[PDB]
Amino acid sequence: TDDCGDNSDEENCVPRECSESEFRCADQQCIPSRWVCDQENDCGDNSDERDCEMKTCHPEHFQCTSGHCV
Amino acid sequence: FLCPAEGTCIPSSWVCDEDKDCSDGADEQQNCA
Amino acid sequence: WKCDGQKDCSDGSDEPDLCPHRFCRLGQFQCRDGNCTSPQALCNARQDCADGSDEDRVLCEHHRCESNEWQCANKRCIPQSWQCDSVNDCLDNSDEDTSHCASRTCRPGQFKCNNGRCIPQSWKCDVDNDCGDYSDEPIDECTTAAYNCDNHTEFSCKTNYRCIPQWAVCNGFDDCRDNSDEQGCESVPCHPSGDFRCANHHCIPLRWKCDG
Amino acid sequence: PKALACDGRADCLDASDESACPTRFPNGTYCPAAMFECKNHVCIQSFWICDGENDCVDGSDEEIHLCFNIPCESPQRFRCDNSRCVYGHQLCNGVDDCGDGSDEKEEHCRKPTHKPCTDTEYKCSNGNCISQHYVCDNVNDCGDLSDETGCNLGDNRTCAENICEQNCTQLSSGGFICSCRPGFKPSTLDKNSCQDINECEEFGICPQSCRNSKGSYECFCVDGFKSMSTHYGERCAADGSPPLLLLPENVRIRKYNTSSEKFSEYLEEEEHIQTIDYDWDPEHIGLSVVYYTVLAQGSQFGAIKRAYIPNFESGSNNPIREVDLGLKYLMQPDGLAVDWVGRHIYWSDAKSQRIEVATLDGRYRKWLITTQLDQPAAIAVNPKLGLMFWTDQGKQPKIESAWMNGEHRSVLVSENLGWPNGLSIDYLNDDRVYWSDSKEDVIEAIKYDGTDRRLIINEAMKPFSLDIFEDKLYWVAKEKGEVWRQNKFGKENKEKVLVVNPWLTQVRIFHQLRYNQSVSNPCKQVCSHLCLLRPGGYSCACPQGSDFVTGSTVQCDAASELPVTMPPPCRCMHGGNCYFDENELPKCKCSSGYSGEYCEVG
Amino acid sequence: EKVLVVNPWLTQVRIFHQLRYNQSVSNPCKQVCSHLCLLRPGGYSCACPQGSDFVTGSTVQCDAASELPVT
Amino acid sequence: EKQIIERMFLNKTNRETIINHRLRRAESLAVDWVSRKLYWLDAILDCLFVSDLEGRHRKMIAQHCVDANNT
Amino acid sequence: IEFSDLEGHHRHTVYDGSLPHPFALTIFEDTVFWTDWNTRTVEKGNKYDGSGRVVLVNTTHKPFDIHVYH
Ligand SMILES: *[C@@H]1O[C@H](CO)[C@@H](O[C@@H]2O[C@H](CO)[C@@H](O[C@@H]3O[C@H](CO[C@H]4O[C@H](CO)[C@@H](O)[C@H](O)[C@@H]4O)[C@@H](O)[C@H](O[C@H]4O[C@H](CO)[C@@H](O)[C@H](O)[C@@H]4O)[C@@H]3O)[C@H](O)[C@H]2NC(C)=O)[C@H](O)[C@H]1NC(C)=O
Ligand SMILES: *[C@@H]1O[C@H](CO)[C@@H](O[C@@H]2O[C@H](CO)[C@@H](O[C@@H]3O[C@H](CO[C@H]4O[C@H](CO)[C@@H](O)[C@H](O)[C@@H]4O)[C@@H](O)[C@H](O[C@H]4O[C@H](CO)[C@@H](O)[C@H](O)[C@@H]4O)[C@@H]3O)[C@H](O)[C@H]2NC(C)=O)[C@H](O)[C@H]1NC(C)=O
Ligand SMILES: *[C@@H]1O[C@H](CO)[C@@H](O[C@@H]2O[C@H](CO)[C@@H](O[C@@H]3O[C@H](CO[C@H]4O[C@H](CO)[C@@H](O)[C@H](O)[C@@H]4O)[C@@H](O)[C@H](O[C@H]4O[C@H](CO)[C@@H](O)[C@H](O)[C@@H]4O)[C@@H]3O)[C@H](O)[C@H]2NC(C)=O)[C@H](O)[C@H]1NC(C)=O
Ligand SMILES: *[C@@H]1O[C@H](CO)[C@@H](O[C@@H]2O[C@H](CO)[C@@H](O)[C@H](O[C@@H]3O[C@H](CO)[C@@H](O)[C@H](O)[C@@H]3O)[C@H]2NC(C)=O)[C@H](O)[C@H]1NC(C)=O
Ligand SMILES: *[C@@H]1O[C@H](CO)[C@@H](O[C@@H]2O[C@H](CO)[C@@H](O[C@@H]3O[C@H](CO)[C@@H](O)[C@H](O)[C@@H]3O)[C@H](O)[C@H]2NC(C)=O)[C@H](O)[C@H]1NC(C)=O
Ligand SMILES: *[C@@H]1O[C@H](CO)[C@@H](O[C@@H]2O[C@H](CO)[C@@H](O[C@@H]3O[C@H](CO)[C@@H](O)[C@H](O)[C@@H]3O)[C@H](O)[C@H]2NC(C)=O)[C@H](O)[C@H]1NC(C)=O
Ligand SMILES: *[C@@H]1O[C@H](CO)[C@@H](O[C@@H]2O[C@H](CO)[C@@H](O[C@@H]3O[C@H](CO)[C@@H](O)[C@H](O)[C@@H]3O)[C@H](O)[C@H]2NC(C)=O)[C@H](O)[C@H]1NC(C)=O
Ligand SMILES: *[C@@H]1O[C@H](CO)[C@@H](O)[C@H](O)[C@H]1NC(C)=O
Ligand SMILES: *[C@@H]1O[C@H](CO)[C@@H](O)[C@H](O)[C@H]1NC(C)=O
Ligand SMILES: *[C@@H]1O[C@H](CO)[C@@H](O)[C@H](O)[C@H]1NC(C)=O
Ligand SMILES: *[C@H]1O[C@H](CO)[C@H](O)[C@H](O)[C@H]1NC(C)=O
Ligand SMILES: *[C@H]1O[C@H](CO)[C@H](O)[C@H](O)[C@H]1NC(C)=O
Ligand SMILES: *[C@H]1O[C@H](CO)[C@H](O)[C@H](O)[C@H]1NC(C)=O
Ligand SMILES: [Ca+2]
Ligand SMILES: [Ca+2]
Ligand SMILES: [Ca+2]
Ligand SMILES: [Ca+2]
Ligand SMILES: [Ca+2]
Ligand SMILES: [Ca+2]
Ligand SMILES: [Ca+2]
Ligand SMILES: [Ca+2]
Ligand SMILES: [Ca+2]
Ligand SMILES: [Ca+2]
Ligand SMILES: [Ca+2]
Ligand SMILES: [Ca+2]
Ligand SMILES: [Ca+2]
Ligand SMILES: [Ca+2]
Repeated sequence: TDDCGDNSDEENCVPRECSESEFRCADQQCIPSRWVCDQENDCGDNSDERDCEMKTCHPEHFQCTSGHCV
Repeated sequence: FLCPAEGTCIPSSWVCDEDKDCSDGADEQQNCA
Repeated sequence: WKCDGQKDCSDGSDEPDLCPHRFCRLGQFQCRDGNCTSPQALCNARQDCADGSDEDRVLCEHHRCESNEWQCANKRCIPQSWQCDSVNDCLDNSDEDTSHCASRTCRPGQFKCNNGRCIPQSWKCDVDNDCGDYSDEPIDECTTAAYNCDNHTEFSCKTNYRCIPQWAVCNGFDDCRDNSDEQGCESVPCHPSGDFRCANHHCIPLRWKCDG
Repeated sequence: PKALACDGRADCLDASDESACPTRFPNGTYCPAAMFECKNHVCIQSFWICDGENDCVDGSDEEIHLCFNIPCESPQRFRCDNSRCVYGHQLCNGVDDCGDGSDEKEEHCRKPTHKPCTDTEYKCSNGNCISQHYVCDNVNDCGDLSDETGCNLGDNRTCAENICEQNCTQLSSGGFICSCRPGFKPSTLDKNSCQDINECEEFGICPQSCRNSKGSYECFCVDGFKSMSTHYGERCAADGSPPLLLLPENVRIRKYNTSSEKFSEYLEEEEHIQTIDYDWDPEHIGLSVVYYTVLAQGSQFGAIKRAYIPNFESGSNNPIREVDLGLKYLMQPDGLAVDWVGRHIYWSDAKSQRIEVATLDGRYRKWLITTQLDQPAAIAVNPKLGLMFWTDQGKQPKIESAWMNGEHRSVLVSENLGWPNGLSIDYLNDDRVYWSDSKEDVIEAIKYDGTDRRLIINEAMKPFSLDIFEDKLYWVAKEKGEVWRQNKFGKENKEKVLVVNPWLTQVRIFHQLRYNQSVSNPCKQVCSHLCLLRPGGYSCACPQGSDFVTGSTVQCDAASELPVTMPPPCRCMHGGNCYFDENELPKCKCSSGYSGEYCEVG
Repeated sequence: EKVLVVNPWLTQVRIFHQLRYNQSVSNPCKQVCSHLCLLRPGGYSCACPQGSDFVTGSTVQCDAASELPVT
Repeated sequence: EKQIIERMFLNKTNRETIINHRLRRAESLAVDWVSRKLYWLDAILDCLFVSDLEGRHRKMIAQHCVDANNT
Repeated sequence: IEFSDLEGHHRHTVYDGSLPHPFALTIFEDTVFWTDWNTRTVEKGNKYDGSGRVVLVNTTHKPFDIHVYH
């Protein structure tokens, strides 16, 4: 986000490393891993909401026939 | 002489004459060894 | 300069009545058959005119050149530093002749190698093998007190006895042959007003900003 | 500068500094007798007369009546048959400098005999005809390290006693100097014995093949190609209908006749098409199937879609109906390849960093390569070799090869590469692979094992894709939006084919010979789900997220899905209009002069 | 409403029809000027080619030489 | 850039070129108001020249080294 | 900037190494004037201690060989 007004902070910028419990969208953005396959477009391009039946999810969830988790 | 790399059957007069007749040259390196 | 458009002499003998047609432009030698060539073509032993008049005996008999050049017995002039370098700058190897390259002396201010090269006096004891015979680098003598760097202006290399001027420090080029002068340029501060700091820690003159 | 006015030389570009001046001499001449006088008062050196250079800006230098009478000499200036003495450098320079192509014809070119040796000369290596006295003087006079061949001293010898194999020369003091007869080279040991050359090995010797023989070679066109000779030389022409180009843009895919030069519409109204590939005439119905990728747009996933293509002549008479394979979760499907033999489709996804395989109907998805891919692009497959090849155009570019089953992955080229965006294989020249760069913008080819790297085309204006067919290599300059062509071995020069759009993302050549149809499927129906290929055989595999049944290697615990059939296509030919009834089956409103259910009867 | 889609090389759309411009508009110029007869509100105005001026304030004749029409 | 030495009056007239030959690389010049002589340095020939203000009678007055040690 | 007796004795620094890149200098009355390459400026100040330093002008091109005409 811009915090200067002339956007000089967000320039010459390399995307940060995602930490242990984050997931990295195709556009190099980091989101909480809980948000993958939760039925919401959290990356903005649905990069989080795919291959969902090819993985399991945290034991407190129920997994849909389509592999999404609630 | 059938050299394995092609499956062709060249005349036996071409064996051990220092000419690489077929691709693998089995008439030189495989027979005259 | 004789027989052209402009009268150069005060007397006017520059342009006599018996003057041939001028076929060439100004400041250019004219061949006897009307061809044109540059003045440097005169008496360089490579015939350039159609008649070879540029190498005529009468013309080249008493040819002389500038103080910064040396003349071979062939009567072709080459820069003074192109003697005794194992390169055939003259045609007849008069520059590289062994009797000459033994007997010759350097012009004032230059050091002589056993090879027969002359070099700048500064080139003596600077690690670089300038003479080819390492005559400019006597290790026993180069490491004595007589060749200490001028501490007002020169920076001393770490791993050898080379001294380089301070303005060569972290300029982005290996000047010490061990990269000593490019170490830790981050600590080097630019002059407060005259320099512009780069993305790297080099300081360049401000006049070089946005020059293209 | 004013000093350059009225001084004989034209110093204005238009010569206007000379074209209006007083007379120079007291008889009205402008120039000395030594110079020529152009009619625009320009002075010019005499020997510049009609040398081909437009010297007088007026053109007075190049009048034919003057040109004919100028003295000339063949090595420096020669008469062209239009009475113009062309400059000798301009013979065979690549340009018709005179208007009949005399200064380009081969007869004054080449060599009549190439200065052949007599008894007074010496052959040296292979024709360096200097005088004979080089014979075994123990000096490398020829320059080529072949001046001394044999050369074993001793006066009382002649090799007619069978000391050397063939074609000696008499040594004055050693009996034999024995250079090899043409088509042979001397062996290291026993140099008197000559080894036959292998002329099939040398790159680009013939359009398709070769047959090494005793001191000679013979080359031929393989099955399906006919021998033809161009003005240059050999061409193996493909039989059947002429090859087509398929041009995918972000909105449509366009067909092109490379023989007729007319476009065809094909698929339209689509959006975000990236790469295509086809499968030639599976059902023998006379219609191939074209597969194409679709990118993710906005917040929506892409697709892989397939549709029929008429092999015959059709346009605006057959509506094109595309279908979706149903591969969800697709984002940047940027490499696509169709395996015609095993009936599998391979693709890469640039977002997901992986290579996937599935059937031609989208069933049984399986991941093949999942690790150490940065941006996988431009996959290709060779069932007749059992290898499939992909490029990576990420931060450390590489070209790799692996078995179709997913094993024996290895790196082919990693040295000196930048954005290898496109990839193609020559099935006739040793399965040699081509790829196109975008940073160094070269096109390069290499053997399939990764040996003999060669830079085939230089300064290719940032190529983006390739196809190789019928001895020529086609590519797309992406920015300029032009399709370009060369002889596939890098010889001769480039040539513009046609210009489309900056939206052009690929060129794919469309012909039955592109992908050899007579390759036999190794699978023997013992494998459920996928039956992948490998060098010399097959391999059974399970879909993603399922394993084999324990103690079995041909059966998996996953279920099976029925094949997904094609909708019936519009098969109308010769401009007959397709039609849909209450049954929604495609039928024909056939044109005049033709009969049949569609238009099949003349 | 979307009409059609083409390459991003498209630079302009222009309607090519007779009624786009009133073809029957009368040319007000009276064959006065030696060179240009430009229009102005309710009439015309003569002008010389670039660099050439009117001779002695004739306001119809310029110092420029007249040039043949190109067909 | 032209490798010439010019002169002109301060009222910006009678501009002329006094030296135009063998001026490989001139660096600095000084005009002698007393003896009406012109002194200038050449960096290529490594010399100090002298001439009258009209640019005639050129003479080399220094070359090579200065100190007794030739340092 | 430094000055000395005409025989080279008794040197005194006016500016102690604070000038970017002087090229030519001239004197009149109490004032040194000099042209500076790095800043492309013409500057003046007291000829003995460098006090009252003032920038006179600053040009696009480098200045060379300033002279006081008097
Ligand atoms: C530098 O510029 C000079 C200019 O002179 C060029 O040198 C030669 O220039 C002459 C110009 O005349 C070229 O042509 C020569 O003309 C001579 C005169 O012709 C006589 O015969 C005719 C017959 O109808 C009469 O009308 C006429 O009045 C004369 O009586 C010929 O005699 C020359 O032929 C002989 O001399 C030349 C060398 O000069 C030989 O090469 C010939 O074999 C022959 O012996 C000739 O026709 C002449 O061609 C120019 N020289 C050359 C070698 O080309 C230079 O060419 C130019 N510089 C360069 C490098 O080109
Ligand atoms: C219009 O007017 C011009 C003159 O204003 C004429 O041009 C002259 O033409 C004559 C006749 O051709 C030229 O004279 C001859 O020149 C030859 C070349 O010599 C050149 O080089 C020498 C040495 O530098 C110069 O002295 C000379 O001027 C030339 O530049 C000579 O070789 C000729 O002499 C030869 O013949 C005589 C016999 O006649 C012998 O005795 C000699 O030994 C020698 O072999 C002769 O001198 C004259 O040079 C031309 N000048 C120019 C400027 O071109 C035009 O011809 C004329 N045109 C018309 C249409 O009338
Ligand atoms: C890309 O562009 C090329 C060139 O335009 C197309 O190829 C042509 O396609 C047409 C249409 O099919 C072909 O026309 C057919 O020609 C047959 C005879 O051809 C032979 O003899 C001629 C003699 O000049 C040769 O030129 C030619 O090479 C062949 O040797 C006719 O027999 C066909 O009509 C007759 O037979 C049919 C049989 O069913 C009857 O139904 C008809 O009533 C009639 O009796 C027909 O006219 C033409 O030959 C092709 N030429 C070439 C150079 O190949 C490609 O098809 C096109 N491809 C695409 C998809 O765009
Ligand atoms: C295109 O331009 C033509 C003119 O070339 C227009 O026709 C004329 O338009 C004017 C202005 O609207 C009308 O007055 C004209 O009608 C007649 O004008 C005379 C005066 O000249 C009156 O006395 C008549 O009573 C009558 O009103 C009309 N006719 C002409 C040829 O002068 C035309 O409208 C225009 N059309 C379009 C499609 O824009
Ligand atoms: C298209 O692919 C097929 C093979 O996939 C090619 O046909 C094959 O051609 C070769 C060479 O003529 C044949 O090899 C020969 O086999 C016989 C034994 O059958 C052997 O005695 C010979 O020495 C030789 O090895 C091969 O049999 C043949 N395959 C079949 C089944 O026909 C075809 O030529 C390819 N076309 C092109 C243009 O690539
Ligand atoms: C550089 O600039 C200075 C200052 O602008 C110029 O000085 C000026 O020189 C002119 C001519 O000598 C002087 O004009 C004279 O003024 C007197 C008094 O008004 C008048 O009686 C004369 O007829 C004449 O017009 C002007 O006063 C003088 N200005 C100053 C401030 O001294 C100088 O000429 C310029 N130098 C060059 C080479 O251009
Ligand atoms: C060129 O400059 C050098 C270096 O300044 C001059 O060398 C000087 O030479 C003299 C005589 O050799 C040296 O004096 C010597 O001092 C030692 C004691 O330190 C004594 O044992 C010797 O007998 C002798 O007196 C002097 O030290 C030296 N210069 C310095 C300052 O070290 C040389 O004179 C100059 N030009 C010439 C003639 O080469
Ligand atoms: C080094 O510099 C100091 C000044 O800081 C000076 O007094 C001394 O003489 C210099 N020594 C050398 C080696 O020149
Ligand atoms: C030697 O070579 C020539 C061709 O240069 C050939 O005609 C001749 O038959 C050869 N001689 C022998 C003995 O093979
Ligand atoms: C020098 O440039 C500055 C802008 O950085 C400007 O304010 C100043 O007026 C200039 N100097 C003069 C007095 O010309
Ligand atoms: C299923 O996926 C979840 C994702 O949170 C965990 O990685 C879990 O351990 C997985 N379980 C299996 C058996 O793969
Ligand atoms: C070399 O130096 C000697 C003195 O030692 C002479 O001055 C001679 O003229 C010099 N020669 C050259 C070529 O400079
Ligand atoms: C051309 O100029 C020359 C100069 O000598 C003569 O005056 C000559 O008479 C002029 N005109 C003609 C027509 O020759
Ligand atoms: Ca989500
Ligand atoms: Ca053999
Ligand atoms: Ca002169
Ligand atoms: Ca010469
Ligand atoms: Ca030399
Ligand atoms: Ca050295
Ligand atoms: Ca440095
Ligand atoms: Ca810069
Ligand atoms: Ca001119
Ligand atoms: Ca010409
Ligand atoms: Ca030519
Ligand atoms: Ca020899
Ligand atoms: Ca052979
Ligand atoms: Ca110098």
